[PDB]
Amino acid sequence: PQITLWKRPLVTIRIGGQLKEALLDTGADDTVLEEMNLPGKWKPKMIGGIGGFIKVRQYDQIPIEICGHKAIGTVLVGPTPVNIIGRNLLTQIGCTLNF
Amino acid sequence: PQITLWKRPLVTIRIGGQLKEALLDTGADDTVLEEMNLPGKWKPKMIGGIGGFIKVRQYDQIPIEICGHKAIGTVLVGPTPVNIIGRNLLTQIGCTLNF
Ligand SMILES: COc1cccc(S(=O)(=O)N(Cc2cccs2)C[C@@H](O)[C@H](Cc2ccccc2)NC(=O)c2ccc(O)c(O)c2)c1
Repeated sequence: PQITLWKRPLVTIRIGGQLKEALLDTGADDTVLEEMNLPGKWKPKMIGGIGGFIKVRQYDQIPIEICGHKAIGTVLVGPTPVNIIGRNLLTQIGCTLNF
Repeated sequence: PQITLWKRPLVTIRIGGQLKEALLDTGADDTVLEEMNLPGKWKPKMIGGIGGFIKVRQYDQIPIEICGHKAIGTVLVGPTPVNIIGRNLLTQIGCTLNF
């Protein structure tokens, strides 16, 4: 599909038994999701943006479905105000910028 | 052009006769540039990101040529980690997300 940018490019994502709305975010290197208690190993990390840094937990090889497209990769979990689908997963679902 | 996302979507922009690199950011409502001088009246504004809120200067009706495509609109100047072209200008140049 083609998504115009008049409004925020929010799409439905699925991670486990949780459906969430997330931003398709070409400015984000990484995928950052709102606080959630995922199983398995993780590592602490800091990530920086407008306003400064937040602390997140890095989980690896997490399957995530984005508009019915399968992805699997690193997901950062922490107190983000918005769920963010970054370039690590945008590539896996075939997402490009066009103009 | 068609731009893939294995690398950061950084492009050359032209603003006030100066060349800068800016990130095409679908996760940005607005266009935010690092500290620089722009002509004309500006208004104080506050914007929120992942790490909280920052103060910016809002300049209206600023021409920017983005990868050869002309935009004229609002530019915020302030402590963004990287120059970002946001949706206000991405829409002007006909930029969409596709997968
Ligand atoms: C390794 O670090 C990161 C990994 C993943 C995401 C981010 S990010 O969210 O801070 N951000 C990176 C930025 C690049 C330039 C400025 S911030 C991605 C942006 O697209 C970010 C998404 C976002 C986050 C929180 C709330 C809204 C949007 N955009 C902005 O912070 C932003 C852009 C324009 C605005 O006018 C504004 O108020 C906020 C950082």
